[PDB]
Amino acid sequence: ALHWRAAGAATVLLVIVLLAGSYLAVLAERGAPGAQLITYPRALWWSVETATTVGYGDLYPVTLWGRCVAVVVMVAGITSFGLVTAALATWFVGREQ
Amino acid sequence: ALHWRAAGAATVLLVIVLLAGSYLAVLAERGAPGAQLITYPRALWWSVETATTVGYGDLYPVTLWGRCVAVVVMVAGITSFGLVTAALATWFVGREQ
Amino acid sequence: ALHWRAAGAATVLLVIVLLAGSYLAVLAERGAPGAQLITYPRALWWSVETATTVGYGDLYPVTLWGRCVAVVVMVAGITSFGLVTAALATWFVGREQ
Amino acid sequence: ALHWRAAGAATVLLVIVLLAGSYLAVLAERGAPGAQLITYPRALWWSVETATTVGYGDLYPVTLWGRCVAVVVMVAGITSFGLVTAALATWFVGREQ
Ligand SMILES: [K+]
Ligand SMILES: [K+]
Ligand SMILES: [K+]
Repeated sequence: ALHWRAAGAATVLLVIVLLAGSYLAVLAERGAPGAQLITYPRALWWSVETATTVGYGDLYPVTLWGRCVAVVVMVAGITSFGLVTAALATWFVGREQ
Repeated sequence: ALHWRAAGAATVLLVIVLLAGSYLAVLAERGAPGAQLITYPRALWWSVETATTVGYGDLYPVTLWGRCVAVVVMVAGITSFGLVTAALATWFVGREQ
Repeated sequence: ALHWRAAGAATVLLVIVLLAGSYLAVLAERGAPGAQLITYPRALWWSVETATTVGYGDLYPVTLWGRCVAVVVMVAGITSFGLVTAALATWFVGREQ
Repeated sequence: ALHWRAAGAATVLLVIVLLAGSYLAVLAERGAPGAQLITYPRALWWSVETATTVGYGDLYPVTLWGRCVAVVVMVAGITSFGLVTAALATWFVGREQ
């Protein structure tokens, strides 16, 4: 189909974004007055919180670039998740018959 | 129906996730350099904030596992709530006649 | 209509929740080891952040009850806003002709 | 069309809100007991976090007005993003034929 397949697949996109932003924000903060976004195994848990947009505050970028990577990893979530909602929004309309 | 019943019921699923993650993240952090996620009556209020994805920051996991439980209790919310939006999105289309 | 009127009106409901939770969480925290949720003009800005679910962390309840009021003022937002999305989701389908 | 064009365009609205709230919250906090919302290049990253509603906590307004600008820059996001979800919700229904 699409509405049901454009989603199940997109997520496989967000996950890339995560791992992508993770091992990129680090190399953007690793050397500077910034928080623990100086470790790959740390950026991960950050990508996730950011992507889910929960913002624990426990971690965040301070590097101009690191902040960019944040924005990206953000929409990725607001978006990657939106589709899943879209998918469901129609699969509830697919019961109009 | 479905669109209107697949929701009212799913929530009864998220609530399980809460209580589920609550009394699981604790036993994952209870003994370690981590925050108050060392008390069941505390993990709760955390499951909720996390699930609603508000991330007060007042509490969060530091245990690799405790972080997993977080992720889970997270989607549960982004999702459990999405349906409710889906439900409503169609119940507004159910006025096309 | 509905999809377009059930929303514009619901918000007038959330706003009540705000002012409602505001001047209720205070009288729940006002006298205790809790944060500034001890002032009505402060609970407001909290209801808002909470309702929008942004969780600055700058403020939060510590009173068991105050935490309840939080939950409420939370869904109110996840929900009150969901409808508005629902409304829009259909007003985009109302262009199928 | 609309559902697909009312979105791609709205965002160009939120971005204005950002830059708009950015260089406005500052001049509202710049001179007071408030956080770094005293620098334009700082308010930005705040508008974004706020707009995405992630609330890192790293920054927030304390000025009554600065708090207003927050609210605004908030809905702008909850809303500007909602449409995009709406758009997608229908573009999944546009496969009912
Ligand atoms: K959020
Ligand atoms: K948040
Ligand atoms: K926070």
